[PDB]
Order: sequence, then structure tokens, then C-alpha cells
Amino acid sequence: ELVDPLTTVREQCEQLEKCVKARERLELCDERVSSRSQTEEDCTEELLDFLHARDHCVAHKLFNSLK
Amino acid sequence: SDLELHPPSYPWSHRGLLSSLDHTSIRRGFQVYKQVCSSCHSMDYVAYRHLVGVCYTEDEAKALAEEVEVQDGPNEDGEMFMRPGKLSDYFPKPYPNPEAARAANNGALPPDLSYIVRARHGGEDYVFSLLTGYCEPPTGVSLREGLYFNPYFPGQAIGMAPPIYNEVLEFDDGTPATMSQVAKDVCTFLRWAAEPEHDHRKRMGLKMLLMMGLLLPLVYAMKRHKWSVLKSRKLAYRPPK
Amino acid sequence: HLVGVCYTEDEAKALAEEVEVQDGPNEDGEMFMRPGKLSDYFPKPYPN
Amino acid sequence: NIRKSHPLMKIVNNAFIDLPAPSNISSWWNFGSLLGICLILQILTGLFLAMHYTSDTTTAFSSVTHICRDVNYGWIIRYMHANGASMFFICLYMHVGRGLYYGSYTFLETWNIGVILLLTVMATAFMGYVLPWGQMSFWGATVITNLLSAIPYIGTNLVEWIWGGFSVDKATLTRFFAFHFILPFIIMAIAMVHLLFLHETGSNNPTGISSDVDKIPFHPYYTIKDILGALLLILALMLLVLFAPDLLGDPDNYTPANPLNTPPHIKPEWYFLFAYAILRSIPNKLGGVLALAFSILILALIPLLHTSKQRSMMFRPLSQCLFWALVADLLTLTWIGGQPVEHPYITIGQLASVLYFLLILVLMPTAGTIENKLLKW
Amino acid sequence: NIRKSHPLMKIVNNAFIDLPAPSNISSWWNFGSLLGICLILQILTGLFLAMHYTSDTTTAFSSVTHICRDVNYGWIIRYMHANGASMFFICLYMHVGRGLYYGSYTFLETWNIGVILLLTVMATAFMGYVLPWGQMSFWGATVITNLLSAIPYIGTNLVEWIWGGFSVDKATLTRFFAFHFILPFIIMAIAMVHLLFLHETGSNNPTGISSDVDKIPFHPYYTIKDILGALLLILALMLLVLFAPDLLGDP
Amino acid sequence: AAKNVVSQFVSSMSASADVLAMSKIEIKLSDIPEGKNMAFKWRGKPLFV
Amino acid sequence: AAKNVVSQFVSSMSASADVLAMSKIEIKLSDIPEGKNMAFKWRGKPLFVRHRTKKEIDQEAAVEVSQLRDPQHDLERVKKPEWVILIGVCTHLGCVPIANAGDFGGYYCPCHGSHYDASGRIRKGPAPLNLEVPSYEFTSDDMVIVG
Amino acid sequence: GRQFGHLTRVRHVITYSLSPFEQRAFPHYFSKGIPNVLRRTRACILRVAPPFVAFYLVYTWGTQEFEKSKRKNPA
Amino acid sequence: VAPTLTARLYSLLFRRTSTFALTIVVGALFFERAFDQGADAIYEHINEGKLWKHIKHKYEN
Ligand SMILES: CCCCCCCCCCCCCCCC(=O)OC[C@H](COP(=O)(O)OCCN)OC(=O)CCCCCCCCCCCCCCC
Ligand SMILES: CCCCCCCCCCCCCCCCCC(=O)OC[C@H](COP(=O)(O)OCCN)OC(=O)CCCCCCCCCCCCC
Ligand code: HEC
Ligand code: HEM
Ligand code: HEM
Ligand code: HEM
Ligand code: HEM
Ligand SMILES: C[C@@]1(c2ccc(Oc3ccccc3)nc2)OC(=O)N(Nc2ccccc2)C1=O
Ligand code: FES
Ligand SMILES: [Cl-]
Repeated sequence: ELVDPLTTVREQCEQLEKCVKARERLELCDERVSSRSQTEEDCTEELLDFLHARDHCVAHKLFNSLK
Repeated sequence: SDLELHPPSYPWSHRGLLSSLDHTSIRRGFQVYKQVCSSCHSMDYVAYRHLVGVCYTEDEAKALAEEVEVQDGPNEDGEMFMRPGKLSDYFPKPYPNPEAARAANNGALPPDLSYIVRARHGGEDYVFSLLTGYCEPPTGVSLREGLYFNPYFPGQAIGMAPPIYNEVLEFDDGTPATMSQVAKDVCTFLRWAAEPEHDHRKRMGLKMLLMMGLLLPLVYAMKRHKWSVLKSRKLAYRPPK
Repeated sequence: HLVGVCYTEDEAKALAEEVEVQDGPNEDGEMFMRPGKLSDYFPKPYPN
Repeated sequence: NIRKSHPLMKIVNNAFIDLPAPSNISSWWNFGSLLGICLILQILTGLFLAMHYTSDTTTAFSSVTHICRDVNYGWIIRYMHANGASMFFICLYMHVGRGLYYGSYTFLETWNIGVILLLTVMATAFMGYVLPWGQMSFWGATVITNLLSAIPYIGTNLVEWIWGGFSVDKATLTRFFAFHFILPFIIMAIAMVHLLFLHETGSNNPTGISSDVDKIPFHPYYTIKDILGALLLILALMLLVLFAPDLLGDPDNYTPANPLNTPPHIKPEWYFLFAYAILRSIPNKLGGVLALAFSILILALIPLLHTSKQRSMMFRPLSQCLFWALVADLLTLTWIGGQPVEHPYITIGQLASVLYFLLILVLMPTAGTIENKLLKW
Repeated sequence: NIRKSHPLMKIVNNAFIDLPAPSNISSWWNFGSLLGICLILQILTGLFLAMHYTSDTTTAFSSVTHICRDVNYGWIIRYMHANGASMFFICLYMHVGRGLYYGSYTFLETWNIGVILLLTVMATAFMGYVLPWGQMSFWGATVITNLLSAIPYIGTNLVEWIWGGFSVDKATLTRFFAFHFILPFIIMAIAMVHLLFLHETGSNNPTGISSDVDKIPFHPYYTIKDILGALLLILALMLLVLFAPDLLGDP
Repeated sequence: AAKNVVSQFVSSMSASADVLAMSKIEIKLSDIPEGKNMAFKWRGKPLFV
Repeated sequence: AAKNVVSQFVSSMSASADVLAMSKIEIKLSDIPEGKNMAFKWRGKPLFVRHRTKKEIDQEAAVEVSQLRDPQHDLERVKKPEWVILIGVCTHLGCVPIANAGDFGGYYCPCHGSHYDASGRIRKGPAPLNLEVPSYEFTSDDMVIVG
Repeated sequence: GRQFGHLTRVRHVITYSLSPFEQRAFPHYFSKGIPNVLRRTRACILRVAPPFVAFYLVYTWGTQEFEKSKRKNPA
Repeated sequence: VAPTLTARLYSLLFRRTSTFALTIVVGALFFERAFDQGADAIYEHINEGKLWKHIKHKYEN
């Protein structure tokens, strides 16, 4: 129906060599703590440092498609 | 959950040293505030007259004020009553006091937005990233009902449900109301709300730099002119022997 | 202001409690009525 | 000749026109007049801000917004006053640092009167920051005023007496406004006694050697040099006001005061961060409060710690390095002052606080004695 | 001898201790120091009134009542400040009348500086009377400020510019408070230039004849005479404050 | 430069934006019979009708 | 005479009659379950009212009292161990501690690092005294009067 | 306040001065000024610089250490 | 223009202080008109779309 420019710029930034390693290390943490029985650790760190690279790449190009 | 994620720097068109706000984006941003934000967020320090000559004509801003009813009085019987808004009225508050607001928002208090861009580190970069930055909680994070995961909010647990999405409004000029578009315009408007002097200050800043670029070397030249008597003076010592 | 001029503290407290005054908001955002206390000003008979 | 005989112009002539001044005073001697320019700037901008300010706790926040939104050019006056206060502290620390490097403290009356001027300007600016009634305004007033609670056996009485209540409240803000209004005029009067004692001896110069053999009249040499420096002060001020008016402020101050919640990241203004860092390096309550006061009052002791047989550091390399170790150490405390109380900043701030007092009390006086022996006198 | 050589005490010595003064100056020469006592009284009482005063039109009236009802001894400070202003004008007119009778106006710089002091104290007291925001406060501000409307071709602009609006309103009261605060300190500074020019010649005396043949030091003769006169000023002030605080005001 | 600063400080005293934002007044003519001077309020000062 | 004037001007700065006219606070105890620190307002500054668990009452009961900066046993501060009421002002310099935080599971002050426990006693950091305990009595099992 | 004619004693010293309307206000501004700045910088760099270099290294280490300590370690 | 330009400005306008002041007050008058005119034209060129006076044509009424 309506294509947000944020969608087509987001996944474009994820193929960069810098942040593909951040998404990999996040999916690792998803599998590490999911396996334990009773724990309290979470993957907040591994998510934020992934968004720090992606959102940094989104800002340089995103505003060129907006009015 | 004391980790922090800071917002990146978006290339706003008013970011530059001499760069004014985009007043078409202000106009669209006001429409976002009215239709979407005004039902939970007050703006106690902006009045309809502040819009005049910024993003609406006087006639447009008058008609906009008349679209809401506000309290006035007393009349000759001592009763309060309702009338259409006029240019001198401040934007209506959605709640009479913060206690009603907390009760209507699962205990959380939507802050006044008059100064939100100046009262938060990162300004419109923060607000833009917050509105457009919602996502599912990471593994191991379980938020209580009523709260929503947002990684840019301190603590990553915010009591505001995502307020914007595709086609939340239709713009008067036909602009596609995509999430990023709506966010960009509302943030631009909120910047103006917090710093209406923005454009005028940048114009003054340009004049200040040009005059200083004139006056600094001329006043410097006056200093050296007078001091040249001393800087080229020559001394000689001739004692009797 | 009455205390120690023409009434005792207990007398002036009881006098304040003979009227109802508005207070609030409570946790629901509503105003409500309570008995007067020593810190309340004398009730106005009309709002304006 | 009529400039000299009129009862009123003779004072102006003997202070700004025919005043004998050294021929070689550097740009570091410009900050004296810039401090007076700053004091006059703050009085004018401040006076025009009091025409549209209300000291009511319920409208104090809104009256400042009313200035920056509805008053014709009220915002530019407002941000000149705020940034002018920061420029005031830039000039103070350079004025002080000039006198320490070049040995100008040997004018005891002028120096000691100077220390009084520093403290009153500090008191003035602290109360000024409380007036807009933001979050940092309120909790700035809470922390600093509570320092008197450290005074044994009378502290709480002095605090509650100053507050006008059991906490900072409406009575505290209204009186801080009265103090903030009047204290600049007392400062201007004390600045005249500052200059009165100075003219008894005339100015020092970069060499620390007497300059009576080579004097020039203040006019036209230092009138135009002071005019040029003022234009550079206006440049520094207007860059902040017209391009970055919130860079030196705190964003939390744009939220109205709330006695029920304190922000997590307390950060004072930049000109208090070095002394804020000294206080918290001492966990004892009274000990840390005394170290705060002594970090400033130690200036009154600098004349008694002068050991060198030379006045200025121009010819004292060992003292120069220790002088700049004090500036970088003060720059470290300013940095630590702006960071939260956590590892490793706690230990760095403790080591820097010791180095600050170690330099002034021990190392610098010992360097001046080593230098005397190296020159064989 | 140390009173004479210290850079700061030499000013105090040559003005209040070793100052040669005429041996025959009457009680009419006491009002000079009483004007300074009045100026210092108004600054102290006034400063303590600004600690509990709000210049909001909606609370300016109530903040003054709050002083006279709830502030510890706020009323006595308040009525000292009001009656002190009236005592200020009693001393002004006697000081002026003294100079007219005895010809002291022949000190032109001192006299002309005096006329400036009279006008600024008049401007100060007018704005002070507007602050409590009573009926006479408001209509006093209305009438006197409208006097500028009489100036041809710029009068209404000067009036509306001063008012901050088309009439006396909240903007007028807030600025009158700022002026009323600062103008006394300018008066104190101008009072020093008043004394500076006076000391060039020294005082006149009741005979109008030069008194250099018979001079006495200011201390201890006129220090104690000025102390006695101050006690009589306090008597005149405290009679009003403590027995008739509304006699000179308007209901 | 000196003109601009002195001018801006001058306009600071001139009436603010909110003061200039005076709104008109609705007057109900049925409340004013003959021989009466009804006193309203407009701009702060009275408006005799 | 000079004493009387200087005294009266001194009392002028002391808190006025209206400031001293502080009224007590009605606290609804049914709004405070276990493990919660409900924050009220009293005298202007916060009034923390907290309901403690058995895992907290016995934790603070067993404590080396001789080693404390301000020695005071938990039993002689609260009339009822289940209910504890504290003034939410830090004793160091008047900041508002964040409830149910810090190392000791009590209150932590973000301003300069003062640590408290479930009893409100000072255990670490720069603050020199325990949190203030007001005078209160339990008139019944649903309402508590503070003052 | 002191005044000219009462400052000190001087003998046998001649001073030659030129009117300011007879000479340049910026004589050899770059051709001579830049060499003098380099001379003065060299003479004082070793006294002023090492303290602030020491600050820069302590600043960066303390910030790096504070950042790593806030990141958690596997149990 | 055989005499120097600066030389003729001095003899006519700068020698007397009165005409030296008149040239300044008259210069500030014409400088103010041209400086504000050129300064505003530069601030507007950088921001050609963004300002309101560049959009006032849409909102005719
Ligand atoms: C009673 C009066 C008290 C005044 C006290 C002032 C205290 C001194 C403060 C110094 C302020 C610096 C200038 C602000 C410029 C501004 O802000 O002016 C903004 C204006 C544009 O304004 P505009 O775009 O609206 O167009 C205007 C409508 N035609 O151009 C400027 O930048 C001019 C400034 C040039 C650069 C600064 C040069 C500094 C010279 C010093 C002169 C100081 C005079 C001293 C007066 C007491
Ligand atoms: C108090 C809280 C303060 C917090 C803020 C701290 C931030 C500090 C940031 C660093 C500021 C650096 C300022 C620039 C210094 C330049 C030094 C320089 O140019 O070289 C040294 C200079 C040499 O000149 P001489 O006079 O010895 O001989 C000249 C012969 N050609 O000799 C000089 O010119 C020295 C003159 C004195 C310099 C004054 C700097 C003082 C800094 C503040 C001191 C605070 C003390 C309380
Ligand atoms: C109710 C349905 C809301 C809508 C519509 C909007 N907001 Fe909101 N907001 C709401 C609440 C309950 C809160 C409090 C959250 C909390 O946990 O305290 C907020 C808060 C904000 C904030 C402040 C974020 C911060 O850093 O503190 C911002 C900047 C904000 N909201 C922006 C915003 C905008 C731009 C909206 C319209 C597009 C908007 N909100 C709508 C509730 C509601
Ligand atoms: C409002 C604050 C101040 C003002 C307006 C002020 C003003 C001045 C002026 C005009 C001079 C002469 C010119 C000059 O040397 O630049 C001077 C000199 C001096 N000041 Fe200050 N000053 C202030 C604060 C201080 C402080 C806080 C100190 C020290 C603690 C101080 C110490 C000195 C010294 C030692 C001199 C003599 C310098 C020399 O002769 O080389 N002053 N001051
Ligand atoms: C040495 C002189 C002065 C200094 C250093 C100083 C400093 C300050 C500072 C730092 C603030 C806080 C500004 C802010 O947070 O926005 C302030 C506010 C204020 N000052 Fe001053 N000030 C001085 C003199 C004066 C004078 C003389 C007056 C009035 C006659 C005045 C009136 C005000 C007012 C009304 C405010 C509140 C408005 C505001 O917050 O901007 N000041 N001052
Ligand atoms: C704040 C207002 C004033 C103060 C504080 C003040 C203070 C003084 C003082 C202390 C003296 C010397 C002692 C004395 O003669 O009593 C004096 C003398 C004098 N004053 Fe004033 N004065 C003020 C206003 C005026 C005014 C308004 C005028 C005239 C229009 C004036 C005219 C004179 C004259 C002529 C003298 C010399 C008297 C003589 O030598 O006999 N003064 N003033
Ligand atoms: C020559 C010095 C002064 C004179 C003659 C003077 C006179 C007056 C007068 C006549 C009033 C009206 C009092 C009333 O109607 O109740 C007044 C009020 C007031 N004055 Fe002054 N005043 C002076 C200096 C000052 C100073 C220095 C301050 C503050 C620092 C001040 C603060 C006030 C305040 C806050 C009020 C309002 C409270 C009230 O109405 O009592 N005054 N003044
Ligand atoms: C502006 C300011 C101030 C002014 C003046 C001031 O004097 C000094 C400057 C240097 C040395 C000694 C004193 N010290 C702080 O007042 C104020 O509340 N804060 N912030 C704040 C917040 C929390 C705690 C403490 C302070 C300031 O930084
Ligand atoms: S204010 Fe709480 S630890 Fe200092
Ligand atoms: Cl604000």
C-alpha cells in the first residue's frame, strides 16, 4: 500500500561489513541464555551496540528521501 | 538496565550554523501535534497567535483556534462558559492536572512538550530516534504490562505506546505520511516550539560575524597605529666616562 | 491566626472542623471536601 | 589642564588618562577591564531581566519563558546575561592565573580585596542560577545551601534560617532574588577599592621587574588596547549567545523544579566543577565541606608561600612547569567534576585533589627555593 | 597618625574626623547626616521587604499583607520603610530650606548636584508607592505617568513606552519594582559626589561669613551632635511607626 | 552596532507580544436601555457603552 | 536597643507563621503492599512510606550495631517491624534517594553515593547519619498519622 | 597614585621616536612575525605542554576504563 | 583624479572634526541601509525555500 522510506534504507544498511558482525553476535546471545534453566542475564548490550551501527548508517542517507 | 544508547546525528536542515528551520515542515509538524499528540501532551507555553506569520496566516490561525472550545468567564451570573478559541488562547491542556493524566496513562505522566527538545539531551535527534525506534524486547527482557520496549528511552521501558505509524494523518499538501516523514515534521515543529527565535538568531549571528570581520582588523589597526610610536622607538645609552 | 488571641489551639481546631473546604487533587485527579484545619483561610461565600 | 583641576575629572584623569602604566603589560593584563565590562554587561542585561521577572515559585519558571517568547528581544538579553556570567568566570580565572604566574599577589591589599571580589561574584552567580527555578536550579540550591549543615552545632540553624523554612521553598527564592539584585552593586564598590589600592603602586608587568624607568601614559596606549580586547570579549560572548546559547547550560533546567525527584546525573555549571570534584573526593561530610572552602580560601595564603627571590615566573622554568601542572590538574578536577561518582573517577579525583593542594603548599614553594640556590643567592 | 596614611582610612579621616568644620553650624546643619541615615534606613528596611515581596499584580497586594501578618516582625520593617520615606521628605525640605535661607546655594556644583538628588529621591518614592498596588497606588501611577502625554508630538509614545502597554498594567509594576530597587544605590553614589564637591569649600554657617578664623574638628564635636540628632530622627520615626502607622497614608 | 543594541533594549520595554494580543469584546445590546451608561472592560481600561 | 532591631531583622528571615503552619498527612495503608516504597509529600520534601518483607525485617534485625556510623538497632526506630516510615532527604546534602536501590537493598542517593538499608540506617558513602524518622503512631490498622 | 616627574631617576638615555603617520602599522607582518611566533613557542613548549599531555592520557584512560567496567562479563 | 583619493577625502571631510563627525553619522545612515539589505539577501539565498516570505504566495488570502 505505502512504502515507508525507513524500511528500504534500514535493510540496506544491514549488509555493511561493520554491522553484519553485530547482528551475528546478537543472535548468538539469543541462543546462549535461551538454553539455561533459571538465569537473569539478558541481551540488552548485544542489541544496543547493533542499533548503534545501523541507526548511525540510517541517519546519513535517510533524510534524502523525505520532504 | 543502566546501559545507554545515544541517538545518531540526523542531517536536519536547521543543523547548520546559518541554517533556518524549514517552515513547510513546521506546518506539517503542527498537524501531527494537533491530531496525534495533543490528546495526551500539553503545550502550555504556545498560543495560536505564535503561529501567525510562521506557518499559518492570521485568518488560517484564527480558524484553527475556532476549531476547539475553551473555558472563559465569569459572566454576569458568576458562571463559567465555553467559547470558540481565539488567537490569544494558549493550546488547550488535555487534563486539568497531572494526577488525572497519570490515571489516564497507566500511571505515567506525558510531559509538557513546549520545551521537550531543549529539556532532553540530543533534542530532535533524540525525539526522532525515540518515535521511530520501537522494537521487540531482547532475549531475557520481560516488560510488565502497560510498558513498551524502546531502546532510546532511559531504562528501555517507556509508558507511551508507539504513537505514530503510516497514514496516521493526511497532509494538506499531499506529502506521503510515512512514519519517518511524520516524525521529521513533528520534530521540526517541536524544535520551533522550544526555540521560536531560532531563525532570527541565525540571521543576527550572520550580521555579527560580518561586522566583527570588519571591526576586528580596523580596531586592531587603530591599536597598532598608536603603538607604532613605541614599537619602532630606538634607545641609546651614552654615559660620561 | 485565632490561636492564642481569642481561642485555644483545641478550640480553634474544632472551629475549623465545623466547615468543609475543597482540597486535592487525589490520585484519580478529582477534587474533594474535608473538614477545615488550622492552616485554612476562612471560606469565601462566593467563587467570584 | 582642566582635566587635572576639576574635582571630579581629576579622579578620571589619574585613573584612565595620565595614569603611568608599564610599557610591556601583555594581553593577560586586559582581563581587569574586561571584568569591569562584564560587571557592567551583567548589570544592564540583568536590570532589563528584572523588569519582566517574577520571584513567585508558581510563575518564576513561566516569567523567564515569557521573556524568551513574548518580550521584544527578551531572549537575547536573557542569554547575554546567562553567557555573560560564564564569561565573567572565564575572566576571573585568567585574572587570577595572571597574578599567580607573574607574582602580582605581592600587592597584599589589592590581592586580598581580589579574593573578596571572587567570593562575592561566586555567591552572586550561585543565587542567579536559582532564579529560573529549573531542576538544576532547585537541586543546586539544595546541595550548596546544605553545605552549612556541616558546620558543627549551629549548621542546621544557619541552613533553616537561610532557607526560611525546613527546605528550599518560596521564601528562599524570593530572598535569593533580592540578594542577587543588590550584591553586584556591592561588588562594583569593592572593585573601586580594588583599584584604589592598586594605583598606590601601579601595575606589575611580565618581567616582575620595576618599570618606573619605562612608563607610558594609559591614554592612548591602553585605552585602545582595552577597546580592542573588549571587542574580542563581545565576540566570545556573541558566539555563545547567537550560535550556541544552551551549550554551557543543562537541559534539565528547562523542566520546572520538583522537590520530590532529583535528576540522576547532577552536573553543575562548568565554573564550579573543579571545586565540586574536590568536595566529593572526601567522603566525610565536614571534611569534604572544609576542603571545598579551603580550595578557594587558599588564595589568601599564596602571598605567604612566596619563596623565590624573583617576583615573576618569566625567569623561573621549574616554577613554570609546576604552574602548568596546576592548570592541567585543575582541568582534571573540572573533568572529574562533570562525571558521576564511580570507578575510576573516584580515585582520579582523589589523586587530583591531593595534587592541587600539594602543588600550592609544598611543591611550588620548594621549587622557588631550589631556583634561588641554582642562581647562588 | 595611621588614620592619615592608610589609603582607605585617609578618606574617612578627611571627611568625618579631622575635617575642619565651622564652630557655629546650627541644628539646621544636622539634616545632611540625617538624609544619609534615612537613605541607609530605607535601603535596609527596603531590602528586607524585597525578600518577601512579589511584583505580580495578582499577588503584589497579598505579598505585602503576608509581610504585615505572617512574617516575623515584617510589619514593623514595612512601616519603618513607609514612614521612613516620609521622614526622608521632611529632611529634604528642611535641608533645602536651610540652604535657601543661609545662601548655601552659592556652592553651585554642590547645589546643582543636590537638585539631582531631590529629583531621583522623588522618582524613587513615587515608584515605591506604586508597588503595594492599592487604589491610590494604581491611580497615582495613572495620573503622574500621564504627565508625559503633555509633551507635544512624542508624549503618548513616551507614556505607552514607559507603561509597556496602552495603560498601567502588570508590565508597568514589574519594571517600577526594578527601578525602585536600583535607584537608591545611584542616589547613594550621587550623594558621595555631593559631599566631594562640598569638601572643596567646607561648610557654610548661619552668619554667611567665612569661618576659617574659627574652625573646629568634626570629631568629637559634630560626631556627637550628629549622633544626638539621629536619636531624634529615630524618635520621630518610631512615634509614627509605633503609635500612628496609617496617619500619613491613605485608607 | 550601538544603534541595534540600544534599539533592542528600547523595544524590550515596549509592550510584549502577549500585551499586543488584545481581543475584541462582544457586547449584548439588549442589556443597555435608554438613559443608561453600561461600563464594560476593554484593553484594561473602561469601555462605556 | 541595637540587639532588639538586629534580632527582629534576624527573625524576619526565619520561617514565617504560614510556613510553620504545616499540617499532618493522612496515609492510606491499603495502597502500600509488601516490597513497595510509596513516596508521599510532607513539609515539601518526600515522605517515603515502605512495607517490608520478612526477608528484610530479619536481615536488618541481625546486624553489627557497634560498627555503624550512627549506632541504632532496627527495633528502636520502628514501632511495628512491618511498617517503616522515613523522610526522603539524604543526610549528606539533602538529595532524594532512589528507593529499593543500592548495594544494601535499601535506598541509594545518586548525588554523591550514599547507601542505606531497609531500616534507613547509613552504612556506606558520605552521609553522616541515618535517614530521619518522624514521630508517628498507628491509630488503627488502616490509617497512620505522621506527626 | 603616582605621577610623571616623580617616578624615578634616569640619566644618559636617548630615545628616538617616529610619528605614527610616518611609518607602517603592519611592517613586515608575516615576513617577520611568523619567525617570532616559532621562536617563542619553542622557548616555552617544554614548560606548558607536558602537563596537558599528561592530562590527555589520564583523561582518555579514565574514560576508556569507565566504559569497559559498565559492560558486563560472562559469569 | 591626479590628486590622491585619500588626500582629497582628508582636505574636504577629515581635517575639521565637525565634518569628520558629519561624514560618520551620514555614513552610518547609508551603511545601515546597504548592510541590512545585503545581509538579509544572503541569509535568504541560503534558505530560499525555507522562509515564510518564500511561501506566503501559496496562502493568498
Ligand atoms: C540602554 C541600552 C543599554 C545597552 C547595553 C549593551 C551592552 C553591550 C553589549 C554588546 C552587544 C554587542 C552587539 C549586539 C549586536 C546585536 O545583537 O544586534 C543584531 C543586529 C541585527 O539585528 P536585526 O537582524 O534585528 O536587524 C536590525 C534591524 N535593522 O546586527 C548586529 O549584530 C550588529 C552587531 C555587530 C557585531 C558586534 C560589534 C560590537 C560593537 C560593540 C558596540 C557595543 C555598544 C555598547 C552599548 C552600551
Ligand atoms: C579555577 C578553575 C579553572 C577551571 C578551568 C581550567 C581550564 C584551563 C584550560 C587551559 C588554559 C590555557 C590558557 C593558555 C595558556 C598559554 C600559555 C602560554 O602562552 O605560554 C606561557 C607564557 C610565557 O610567557 P612569559 O611571560 O613567561 O615570557 C614571554 C617571553 N616571550 O606565560 C603565560 O602567558 C602565563 C600567563 C598566565 C596564564 C593563565 C592561565 C590560568 C588558567 C586558570 C588558573 C586558575 C587558578 C585558580
Ligand atoms: C497517549 C495516547 C500519547 C500519545 C498520543 C503521545 N504520547 Fe508521548 N507520552 C505519553 C506518555 C504516557 C509518556 C510518559 C512515558 C513515561 O514512561 O514517562 C509520554 C512521553 C513522551 C516523551 C518524553 C520521553 C522522555 O524522554 O521522557 C516524548 C518526547 C513524547 N512522549 C513524544 C510524543 C510525540 C511526538 C507524540 C505525537 C506524535 C506523542 N508523544 C504522542 C503518551 C502519549
Ligand atoms: C570583579 C572582579 C575583579 C575586577 C573587576 C578586577 C579588576 C582589576 C583591574 C581593572 C585591575 C588593573 C588592570 C589589570 O591588571 O588588568 C586589576 C588588577 C589586579 N587584580 Fe583585579 N579584579 C577583580 C578580581 C580580582 C581577584 C579575584 C583577584 C585575586 C584573587 C585580583 C587580583 C588582582 C591583582 C593582583 C592585580 C594587579 C595585577 C598587576 O598589577 O599585574 N583581582 N584588577
Ligand atoms: C556579577 C553580576 C551578575 C552575575 C554574574 C549574574 C549571573 C546570573 C546567572 C548565572 C543567572 C542564571 C541565568 C539562567 O540560568 O538562565 C542569572 C539570572 C538572573 N539575573 Fe543575574 N547576574 C548578575 C547580576 C544581576 C543583576 C545586577 C540583576 C538585576 C538588576 C540580575 C538579574 C537576574 C535575573 C532577573 C535573573 C533571572 C532570569 C534568568 O534566569 O535569566 N543579575 N544571573
Ligand atoms: C539624598 C539627598 C541629600 C543628601 C544625603 C545630602 C547630604 C548632605 C550633607 C551630608 C551635607 C553636609 C552636612 C550638612 O550641611 O548638613 C550637605 C550639604 C549641602 N547640601 Fe545636601 N544632601 C542631599 C540633598 C540636597 C539637595 C536636594 C540640595 C539642594 C537642592 C542640597 C544642597 C546642599 C547644600 C547647599 C549644602 C551645603 C550646606 C552648607 O554648607 O551650609 N542637598 N548635604
Ligand atoms: C531613597 C530610598 C527609598 C525610598 C524613599 C523608598 C520609598 C518607598 C515608599 C514610599 C514605598 C511605599 C510603601 C507603602 O505604600 O506601603 C515603598 C515601598 C517598597 N519599597 Fe522602597 N524606598 C526606598 C528604597 C528601597 C530599596 C533600596 C528597596 C529594596 C532593596 C525598596 C523596596 C521596597 C518594596 C519591596 C516596597 C513594597 C512594600 C511596601 O509597599 O511596603 N525600597 N518604598
Ligand atoms: C551556577 C552554580 C554555581 C555558581 C557559583 C558557584 O560558585 C563557585 C565557583 C567556583 C568555586 C567555588 C564556588 N558555584 C556554583 O549554582 C548552582 O546551583 N550550580 N550547580 C550545582 C548543582 C549541584 C550542586 C552544586 C552546584 C552551579 O554550578
Ligand atoms: S546528597 Fe546524598 S550522598 Fe550527598
Ligand atoms: Cl526556561
